[PDB]
Amino acid sequence: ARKACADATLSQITNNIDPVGRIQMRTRRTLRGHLAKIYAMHWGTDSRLLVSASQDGKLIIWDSYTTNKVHAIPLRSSWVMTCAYAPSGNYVACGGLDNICSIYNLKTREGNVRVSRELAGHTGYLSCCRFLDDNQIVTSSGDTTCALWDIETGQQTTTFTGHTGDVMSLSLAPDTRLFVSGACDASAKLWDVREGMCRQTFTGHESDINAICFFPNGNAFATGSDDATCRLFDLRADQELMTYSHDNIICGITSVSFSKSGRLLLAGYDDFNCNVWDALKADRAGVLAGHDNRVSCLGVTDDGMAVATGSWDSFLKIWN
Amino acid sequence: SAEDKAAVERSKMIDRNLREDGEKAAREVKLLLLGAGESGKCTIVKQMKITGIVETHFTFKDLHFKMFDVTAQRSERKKWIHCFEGVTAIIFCVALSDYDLVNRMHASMKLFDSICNNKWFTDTSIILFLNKKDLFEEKIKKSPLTICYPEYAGSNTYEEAAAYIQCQFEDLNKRKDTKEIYTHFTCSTDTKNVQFVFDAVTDVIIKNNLKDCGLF
Amino acid sequence: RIKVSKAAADLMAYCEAHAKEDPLLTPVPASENPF
Amino acid sequence: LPPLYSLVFIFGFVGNMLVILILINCKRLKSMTDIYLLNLAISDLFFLLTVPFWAHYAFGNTMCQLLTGLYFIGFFSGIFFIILLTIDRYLAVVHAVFALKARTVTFGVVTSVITWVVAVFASLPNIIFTRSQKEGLHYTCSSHFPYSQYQFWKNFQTLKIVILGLVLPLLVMVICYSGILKTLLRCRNEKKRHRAVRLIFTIMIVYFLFWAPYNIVLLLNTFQEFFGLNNCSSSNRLDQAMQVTETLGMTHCCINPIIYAFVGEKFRNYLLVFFQ
Repeated sequence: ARKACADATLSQITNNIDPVGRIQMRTRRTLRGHLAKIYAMHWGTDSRLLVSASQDGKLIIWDSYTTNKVHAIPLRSSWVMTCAYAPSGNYVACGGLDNICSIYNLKTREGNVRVSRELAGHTGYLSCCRFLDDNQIVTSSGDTTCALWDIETGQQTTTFTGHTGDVMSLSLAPDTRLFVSGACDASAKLWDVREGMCRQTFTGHESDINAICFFPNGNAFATGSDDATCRLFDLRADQELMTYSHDNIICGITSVSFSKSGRLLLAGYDDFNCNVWDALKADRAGVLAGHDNRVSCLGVTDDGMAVATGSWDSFLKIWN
Repeated sequence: SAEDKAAVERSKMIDRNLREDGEKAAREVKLLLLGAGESGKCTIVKQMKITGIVETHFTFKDLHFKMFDVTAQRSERKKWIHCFEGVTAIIFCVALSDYDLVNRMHASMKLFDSICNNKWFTDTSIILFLNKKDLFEEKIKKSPLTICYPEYAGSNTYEEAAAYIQCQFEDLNKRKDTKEIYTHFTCSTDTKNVQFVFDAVTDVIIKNNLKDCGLF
Repeated sequence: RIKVSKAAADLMAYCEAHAKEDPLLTPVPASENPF
Repeated sequence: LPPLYSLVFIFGFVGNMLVILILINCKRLKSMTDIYLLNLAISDLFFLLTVPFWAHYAFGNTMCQLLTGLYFIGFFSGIFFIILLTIDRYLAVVHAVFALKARTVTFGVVTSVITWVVAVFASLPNIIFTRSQKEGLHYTCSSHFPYSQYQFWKNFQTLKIVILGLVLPLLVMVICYSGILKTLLRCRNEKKRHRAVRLIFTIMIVYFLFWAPYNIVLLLNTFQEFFGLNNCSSSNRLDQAMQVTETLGMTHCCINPIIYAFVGEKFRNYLLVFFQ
């Protein structure tokens, strides 16, 4: 249909760009306070506090600068697979298999964290949650449906439908007017937070998509699937751009994150370590390892000061 | 250094109470319930003792038990079965009467073979329960078992028909030396069914401790 | 539906503008680095 | 015989350290039985560091009193730890539900310090009666007791070194493993039990092939009334009998990791991860 717009490949345009090079990134500090496997992790807007969810029933907020635990929210359900951190920093979200997006208020009397609101209405297991703002939150569930939520009422403000498979992850654009989600049918949908429509459909993968992240300008995004390929898509041309595939790697991708500049791409693989990709050259520029188990989380701060990776070995590391 | 000392001090309190908070998980036994249809999580939960997943807490012989039922989860199991990796044991509930209805027993092993040979369930044993035994005899007297499997269970006698089905569930795994499979015929008594669970999990605790004790 | 070249040109221009103020691809001094 | 001392430190020294270097980074002491083997690793080196200094390798009375102690506290700590591991193994299998609440680190460290302080308490009578006969040798230090109480201290030191040496551990070795085997034959896995039951018999016999020869020659050396004093000819032959048993007792300290740690199925999994 839109193959007429495919005039040239980005690699041919980016062939003249100087490569990033084999950058070496080391672990400045390791966060080892959890007990069970880590499945969720989010970065704060202040680039100071990060929250991680483990299977022990504990929601721990970590102080990245001082390596300390600011909070430890006792989860009602020990099974959690997603978490979020509010842009204001007052609330923290957590999902799981209980179909409940528990939100806790950090700013309370005597420093006692309490459940701000109980969210229900998803028949499938929750897979991803993202805070649009202090008043709204987008949640991805295993019932092939994602919906927008309101805090003080808890009702279904806007429900996004059109996914054939269950959604695994989603990310929010910097302007927060649009967001995309990746399901298990090797497809990605663009949803408007105000209208809840399906402007265009992104696809091209050969397996289930498990990672979603926008480009820092908001005009593009990348997907991470289990077909051992990372695919970057743009909201304007709506095509496949610069697939990140290597013959050495055959394992899937579980987390994809973008640096603040967007020049290099962070991709989390289940081969017991994480990988760093060049977002314009599709070259494996720098490889970081050290996780005892497979990595499950990957996020970059707003200012790009540091990047954190969450693995199943109950260890959190910060890379610079 | 007043502000930084208080942050570390309150973080030390966070690390202190998680030492026993996570220790209670070690004492507690995590049990996972599987089932082809509505037959899962109906037998043991019927005992009178104490949204997506319903968990039952009950202490037997001074041992805490936590049973997790995933019947309400209608999503693809390949996305969330790895979340349950590391449980103490897996409890499988299948109705012996579910062979003359549309074929359900063929789907039961299809669910059973996926969970038993799963890559994340290598060290976790499975305690399968052959339910509906009270009316299984009447059902096989009404209609032969040959309609389910072309290889008949002997000569259509209850003594060997139930013994044939249990073996057909215990030979699907190739990892027989890696983990053991416990089979029990549920009866019309809550104290008899929970007793087998306690003994089966006890053996799992014995097996699991041996790797830490170095015997294995 | 703009051409891929026009969309690719926007991506490289955004990366080039923010390349100097990028702590990952350009390392920062240890004292300035909070970690 | 000089090469025999080097063979002990060839793999026993760094092998003991490799156990410590793999439990900190990888194991992180998540299991409670992990701390019973790290202090066991400290104890055997405390016995190992005495071997080079026992051969008069090169400070008259102070240093060897620490060297004599480092032998005994190093010896009593390791021999008391393996008793705790068998008690740990006993409670783990014969009382499955009772151990789950008993197997905790907060109880593991408090019972490891008390067995550390009973070793120095049972050893301090040796440090009190430790002086150097020859200062020129600088490594020949023996136990000297008053003539009035020479028979009391010589008998008491011997009475406690043997009962705490063999019969108290071996009595724990048999009453615990008998209950272990009684709670192991029903594991419905004949292939895996064959190697499990075979290895647990090795743990008992090697204890009777490395420490028993030290004790067999010890009672005869202490109780001269039976054979030693009457013969008076084997005393020259028995002069080196203690030295060859000490090495035979020292080599038991460097085989602890291969019999308590390197025999666990999951333990080699961390070895290749540590090698990277």
